[PDB]
Amino acid sequence: MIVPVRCFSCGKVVGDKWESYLNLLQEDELDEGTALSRLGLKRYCCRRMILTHVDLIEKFLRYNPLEKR
Amino acid sequence: YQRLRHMVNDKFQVRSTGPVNSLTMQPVKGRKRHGGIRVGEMERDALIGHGTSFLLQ
Amino acid sequence: SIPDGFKKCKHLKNFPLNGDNKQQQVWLIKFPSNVDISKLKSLPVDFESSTTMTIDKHDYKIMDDTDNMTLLVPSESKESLKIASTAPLQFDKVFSVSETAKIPAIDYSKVRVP
Amino acid sequence: SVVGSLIFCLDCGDLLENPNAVLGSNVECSQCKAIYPKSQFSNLKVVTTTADDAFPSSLRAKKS
Amino acid sequence: KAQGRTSGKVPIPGVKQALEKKEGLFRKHMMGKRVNYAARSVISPDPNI
Amino acid sequence: TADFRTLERESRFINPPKDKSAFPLLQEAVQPHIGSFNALTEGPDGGLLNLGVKDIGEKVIFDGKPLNISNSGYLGNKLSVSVEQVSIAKPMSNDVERKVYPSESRQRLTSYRGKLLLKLKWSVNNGEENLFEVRDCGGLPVMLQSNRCHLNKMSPYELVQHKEESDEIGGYFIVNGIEKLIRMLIVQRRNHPMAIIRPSFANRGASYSHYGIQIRSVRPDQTSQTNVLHYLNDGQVTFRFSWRKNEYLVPVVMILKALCHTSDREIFDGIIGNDVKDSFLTDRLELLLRGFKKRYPHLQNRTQVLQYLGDKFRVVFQASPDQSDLEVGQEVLDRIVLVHLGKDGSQDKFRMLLFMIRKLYSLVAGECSPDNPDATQHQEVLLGGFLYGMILKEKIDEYLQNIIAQVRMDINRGMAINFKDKRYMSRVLMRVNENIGSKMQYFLSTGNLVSQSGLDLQQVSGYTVVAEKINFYRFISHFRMVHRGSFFAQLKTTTVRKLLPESWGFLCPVHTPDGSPCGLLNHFAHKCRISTQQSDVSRIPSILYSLGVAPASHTFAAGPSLCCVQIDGKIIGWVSHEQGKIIADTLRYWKVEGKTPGLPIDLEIGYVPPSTRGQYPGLYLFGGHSRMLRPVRYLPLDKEDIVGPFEQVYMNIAVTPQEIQNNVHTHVEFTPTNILSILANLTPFSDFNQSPRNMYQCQMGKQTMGTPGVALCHRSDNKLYRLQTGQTPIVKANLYDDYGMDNFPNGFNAVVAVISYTGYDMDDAMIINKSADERGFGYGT
Amino acid sequence: SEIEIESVQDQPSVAVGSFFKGFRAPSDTTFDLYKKKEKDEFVLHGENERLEYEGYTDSSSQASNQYVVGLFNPEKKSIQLYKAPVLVSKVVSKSSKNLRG
Amino acid sequence: MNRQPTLHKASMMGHKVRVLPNEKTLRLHYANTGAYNADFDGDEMNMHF
Amino acid sequence: IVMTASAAIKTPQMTLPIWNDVSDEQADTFCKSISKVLLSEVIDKVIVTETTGARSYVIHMRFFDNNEYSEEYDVSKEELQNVISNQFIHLLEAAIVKEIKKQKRVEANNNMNKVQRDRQSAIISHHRFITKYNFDDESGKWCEFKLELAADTEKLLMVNIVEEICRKSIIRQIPHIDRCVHPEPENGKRVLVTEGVNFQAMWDQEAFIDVDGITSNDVAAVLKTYGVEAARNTIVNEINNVFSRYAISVSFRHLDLIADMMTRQGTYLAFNRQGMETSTSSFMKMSYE
Amino acid sequence: LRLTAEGNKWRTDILKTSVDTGREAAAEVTNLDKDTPADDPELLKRLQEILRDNNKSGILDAVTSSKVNAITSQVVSKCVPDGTMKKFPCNSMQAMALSGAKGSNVNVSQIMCLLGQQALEGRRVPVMVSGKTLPSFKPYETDAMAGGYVKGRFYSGIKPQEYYFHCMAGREGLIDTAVKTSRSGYLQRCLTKQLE
Amino acid sequence: SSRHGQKGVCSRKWPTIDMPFSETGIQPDIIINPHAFPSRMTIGMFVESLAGKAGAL
RNA sequence: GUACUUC
Ligand SMILES: [Zn+2]
Ligand SMILES: [Zn+2]
Repeated sequence: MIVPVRCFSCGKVVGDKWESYLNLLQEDELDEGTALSRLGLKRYCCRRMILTHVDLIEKFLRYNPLEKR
Repeated sequence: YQRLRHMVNDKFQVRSTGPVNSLTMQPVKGRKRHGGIRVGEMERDALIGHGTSFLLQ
Repeated sequence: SIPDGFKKCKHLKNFPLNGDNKQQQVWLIKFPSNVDISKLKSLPVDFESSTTMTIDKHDYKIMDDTDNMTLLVPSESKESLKIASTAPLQFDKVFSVSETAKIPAIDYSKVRVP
Repeated sequence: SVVGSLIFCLDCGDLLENPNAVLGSNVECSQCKAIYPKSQFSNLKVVTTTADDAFPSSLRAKKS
Repeated sequence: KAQGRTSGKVPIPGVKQALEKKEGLFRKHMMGKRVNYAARSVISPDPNI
Repeated sequence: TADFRTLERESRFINPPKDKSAFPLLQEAVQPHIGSFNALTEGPDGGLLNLGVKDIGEKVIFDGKPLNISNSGYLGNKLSVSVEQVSIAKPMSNDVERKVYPSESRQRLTSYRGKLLLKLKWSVNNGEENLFEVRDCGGLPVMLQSNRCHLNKMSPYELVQHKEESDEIGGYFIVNGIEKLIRMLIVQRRNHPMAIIRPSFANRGASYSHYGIQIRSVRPDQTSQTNVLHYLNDGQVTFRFSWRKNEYLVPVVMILKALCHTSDREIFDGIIGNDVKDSFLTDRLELLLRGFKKRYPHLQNRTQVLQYLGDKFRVVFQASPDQSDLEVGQEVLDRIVLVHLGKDGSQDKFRMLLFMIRKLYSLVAGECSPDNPDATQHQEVLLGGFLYGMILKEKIDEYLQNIIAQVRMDINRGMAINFKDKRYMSRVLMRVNENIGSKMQYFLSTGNLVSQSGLDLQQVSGYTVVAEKINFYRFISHFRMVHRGSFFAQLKTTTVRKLLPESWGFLCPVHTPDGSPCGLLNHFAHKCRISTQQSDVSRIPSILYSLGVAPASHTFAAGPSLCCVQIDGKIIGWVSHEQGKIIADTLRYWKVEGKTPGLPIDLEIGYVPPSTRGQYPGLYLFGGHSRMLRPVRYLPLDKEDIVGPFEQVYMNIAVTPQEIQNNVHTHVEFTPTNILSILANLTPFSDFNQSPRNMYQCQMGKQTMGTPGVALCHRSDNKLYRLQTGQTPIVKANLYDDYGMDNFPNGFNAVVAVISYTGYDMDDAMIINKSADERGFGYGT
Repeated sequence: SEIEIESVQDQPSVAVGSFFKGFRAPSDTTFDLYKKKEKDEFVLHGENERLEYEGYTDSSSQASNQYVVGLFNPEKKSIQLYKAPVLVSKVVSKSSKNLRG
Repeated sequence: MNRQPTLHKASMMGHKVRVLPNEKTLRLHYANTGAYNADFDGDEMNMHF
Repeated sequence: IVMTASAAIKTPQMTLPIWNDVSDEQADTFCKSISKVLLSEVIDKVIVTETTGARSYVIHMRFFDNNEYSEEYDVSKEELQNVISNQFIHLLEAAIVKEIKKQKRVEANNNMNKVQRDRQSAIISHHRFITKYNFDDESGKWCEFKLELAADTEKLLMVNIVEEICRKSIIRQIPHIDRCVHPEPENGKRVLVTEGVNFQAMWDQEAFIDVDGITSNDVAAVLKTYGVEAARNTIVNEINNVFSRYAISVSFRHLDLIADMMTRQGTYLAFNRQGMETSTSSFMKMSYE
Repeated sequence: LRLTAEGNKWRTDILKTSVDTGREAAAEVTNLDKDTPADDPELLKRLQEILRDNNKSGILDAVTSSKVNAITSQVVSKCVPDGTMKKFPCNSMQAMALSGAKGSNVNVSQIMCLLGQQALEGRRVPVMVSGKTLPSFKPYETDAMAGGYVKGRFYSGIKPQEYYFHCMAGREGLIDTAVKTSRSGYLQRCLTKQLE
Repeated sequence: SSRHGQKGVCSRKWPTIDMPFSETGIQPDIIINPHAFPSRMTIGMFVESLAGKAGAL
């Protein structure tokens, strides 16, 4: 759903490196591996947090009862 | 890992003095009504299997 | 006068049938609707069924049968039907032409890969 | 015609009755009266054979 | 004894068939009573006991 | 290299596709449900309801008023009432009438129901005048994404605007705000004589053997009444009916000679007559006809047999009073015995029914193996929605009998003026109860059906299931359920619970619950599709009969010597058996090839050899309704074929393109993974775990706390579960992406430590790091 | 053995009937042939002292396959094509017209 | 202590009590579950008093 | 054994100890002399031409080779000739007449000898349907006999009415035993297990069987013939074997409790309500069932 | 779990001489003991009747399963504990099993050397009315591999046909597990009331 | 539980202070007894853990 | 009452 900060295994902040990761895919064409390395994630416990996130909350907000359509 | 639906606080059966039935004057079935555990045929005898008499009574 | 449809027959054709005591026998086969009823010129026949034909679509197989079915013989026009008999009269070899399309076969070299 | 143990009438296309259940030498068709039989029918002949499967034995298993 | 009635979603038990819930109502109360002062929950393994 | 994407599936989240929805296979899963209710309206003849109401008949009633011995012999004018057109248009509700929405109707807590309407073709004195009248009968509930609900042609983008899922599955009912799905059932093969051996045929009958053969015909309106034929030890056979609570052991001749002009040896000619050597047929047939000429010799023709049938069945069907025995006799025949061939079908119906008697001789002689009441050779799945239509067929005649009993209730008390008045028609019509929506809601909300007529199946309960929204896995399985039947739960022997290898490809062998329901309810496979609409044939006899098949009236043969070809219901005939082996794959080439306009691809053709006590030889076609299909890669002119249940039994296939060999292999499956279900093909490395550990998991696979769907702010379910930190599995099958499971995260990753270090874990337990729980490990609400 | 064809027609005059096996066939009464005009759909009719001939010809499946007939002598060895409908007969009697009031 | 389905004399037996103010799940010993023929995959157990 | 009030059992078995002088080459003569062989096991081919001209039924009964069906079962022309006369033809009467009541609800041979002419008239003395009876006395490969009936029984089946008698007829029926088998000896204890329970006719074979060691499985015959505790100490071996099979261990003390309580009142108890009917306390029968 | 490269060569070695034993077992019960494949109509007219009933199948599965069980018994007797890479005691899974802690030697045979033969209750995989065991192969089946007996392990995967047989044999245990406890309770309640 | 068929309930939430630590520095979130594998025969959870580990690297 | 689930 939402970016999980404070990675379960290690305990390093994760909620900051999601938009930067997306920008690495849009305007840089880098693949998965070297993106998670340049982004500053060495241990696989922290790699499996950004690389595995679903980002589903954006699908949750598509129903606004406080605005017309 | 796929977390399941099963008990977190779902069984939680305990009763000291609960409301009893009227037709039989026994603890009511179902714990939501604050029920009580029932001993069956396999337990009634198994209680006397230890020879402890006054527990069956 | 049933049914209420078109009409009763009015014309009839002569049938050369001697009934010889070496034999002059009748010939019945089967064939579908999409056929060469009139444009066909020759039809090779043979012994028990192992043969073929060669026409536009080119998928045919003549099938014979050994083992009722009496054919009427209108030798003239007034009653328009008689009985075929010599001593009814059975029939020996009923045939049937099937459209056995050729089976594409023997190609196991492209689906076989390490 | 006459096939097996039955003699079928064909002037009206049915099966006439038993030549012995009614007064012999003359049988009648139910739907319409016909002059039957020809009094030259046959001496009835028919043969039945056991399926050879209701005899579970050991020597038949040896015949395999 | 009672009416071969149309499909009744069940007849009505007067005394005897009512004195046998699953054919043996004595099992419901006489043989086993609803126990008071009891607990029921899931278990967990524990060492050092 | 199963590359998982982030930008692409995020873009689908950012904006749904303006074009047709993505992942079409997810919508093809409820194609059985959607096509089921769509069939009764889409297609020719206005659907199934308009053809079934056509095949209901005209019912009349009389009054006691005199005409003006014969003048008093006529009891009076008659009221002729009959329905000929019933339709449902759309669910509307206003104070012009505005449009209601289903998602809005779930917060509204009411049942999402359409509006029914019926026209009455009422007439007097055999149609002297016709009085048209149209009225409603309540609101019938309709499922989602169907021909009636507004979510049919809705673009997947604007699905979000109407407060439902961007990938809404649909196909379920909405009753009292809670969702209920009509459970699938599995029944006998339609239009196929089945030889079976059951000792239950000796309990209710004196001197009746244990043999038996039954055929399950089916009307064009998909209803069915079973036609059972037993084997008596005396030397006769016995036919029986299935009425409200009544069964009548009608003999063979009273149900066979009464069909058409068949009073001749041709009844024996249909039975084996290719040779007259064996006498086991002579003594058998002679006892049948002698018994026919024994109890009533004054009964010989097709008329008096139908007068006697009408005489005995005059009061059982309420066909009275003007309908003479000449009409009642044909009424009980056209409505009961082998009804599939329909009206005017008596030209081949006696050939098929007498040939069904021929196979009874083939079964008692000991050369045909009996079929199984649990194998998938002759078992078809009812779509549920078809049962809804069938219920409407029997419940559309309850108020018709009510107004009939009402117009003859007023004739008792008198004061019944001439019915020529529109006012009198409205007065007698407003007194009866014509509301049917409150009764259809009764069937759905309760679950059991109160059938006045009585359906063909045995159990009268357990037809619908609740939708509790616990995860998406058990939803995509609930829409693929195959329930064996609660009647088998009472049955003791476990011959049905054990698998049978014919389940290969159709229903998953491992996807099955544990405990008491084990072996009974097992869901479908991955890519198995159900044909819910019959292909308009109109030329399949015109091409089969051209391939060399003999006419049905010119063959007059029987026995395994010929290959009997059976299309659904009607039989074209039988020809020499070797022609069946050339046509066996010839009509497969014309099937797979696209140049043939008269042969659809979804035409199952199952060939059977005639040797070694096999099932009755010939060639069986199919392609009606309620069937099961699965694609198979065809090697000659390599394309995608499609087959069904009766195919896998005789002809062989291969699972991998290495097992392929030469000249006895013709079909292969291009995906050996499709054998598993959605849940079984979802787990990774399914070929490494033990089978009791994958069946013991199937329940946990569909008993998770996964995300049910993005509708929380607009649903009204009683109890609901949800998790937030759901993550996608790295090691996953391509099917996980093919069905859009990224939209519904079910689990999450965690670092493993295979160790006994903790001690507290004892061979069945688990440990969770406290820090992970402090950081939201598997958090849920 | 290849062979040629000489006669090909379009109007029917011969016919074959499928009633049953081994009929007596007194062959002394006149019987009628009824035509139509799809195509190739014919019927028949006949009477006798106690027999009535009611027949049709494949009211459902005739337009897809056809019958032809010919003859060959010890000199010709060839067959002349001749269209022939396939009659199916239902011999009937007259014991009808009874009913209960 | 009692556990269904109880089938023998050792299926029901009396144990000592030792509270723990940290969790919600009941407890049991390793060598103790061998007589009950139970597991720790969600198996609940009845606690009499 | 516990509930069903032990009666005729699915498989009655009896173990027979053998002497040290008898050999396995001798036991086959006893397995072929005690084993019951139905009349169907000696039939090879059956064809019957049901002629009528006055019903007539000629029955041809093809047999196997003489050395085949005689040496295989130790049955000769003497036992086979008397059995057909005393059992097959009599049951042929009681079966055909039974159906009559519910009906209304290679050249063979010639020149028969005088010894079979008087033997033919012997059948006519105590039978009224059969009119001719021939048999192959020198080789025994067939059995043809002619029957004559009236038109009152015109139509009837022929094979299904005889096959029943072929299964119902008996060549020699040792009481309550259908076949005896010789299992391989275990622990040096050569035994002989027969598929039945019969002690009276078995006690008359002490020349090859020890009567002090013969055990049985049926609990009612060992009670009626040997005694009460004689049924106890043999059912103890029954439920001991049914537990020693799966290698599970159990003490004999409980097995003696169930043993004595099952035969506590004279003959036998069934542990059901039909066995609880004989009791003192009423609440036992009220609470149970 | 891994065994030596010297070890697995014994696996494929003994499993090579087992492809003919499947045919020799049916050849032993068919009364045609030597030298022919599934081509002769003489032996075609023998096992097509052996599948008509239960007892005739009960006399072929006894010699077949026992012989094949002897084939897989030689592997488990030679490879382990000889051909394994890590062995007793340092082998965690193997030492834990044979030490009576959990499992047994038959449990490690399935994961180390050979799963086994998928046998029903005194039976094996059934055959259709069509005379074929499973549509994966040609009719008139005569082989142990395609006849229920597996060749692959739970280490390097299996064949889908053998997984299907293992799946059917997997449920037959659960079916008995559901009826096993159901039939047991009646014996206790019926005997107790009498013996109280 | 996972989707391979290894059920189980948590016995005690061990803190990181007593959790075994790897050479990297991380502490695994779970502990699975190696004694259930000789009976559960869930080798899939092992080979899949290799794939998951390579996938995480 | 009918249906569903837990070892
Ligand atoms: Zn981390
Ligand atoms: Zn007549």
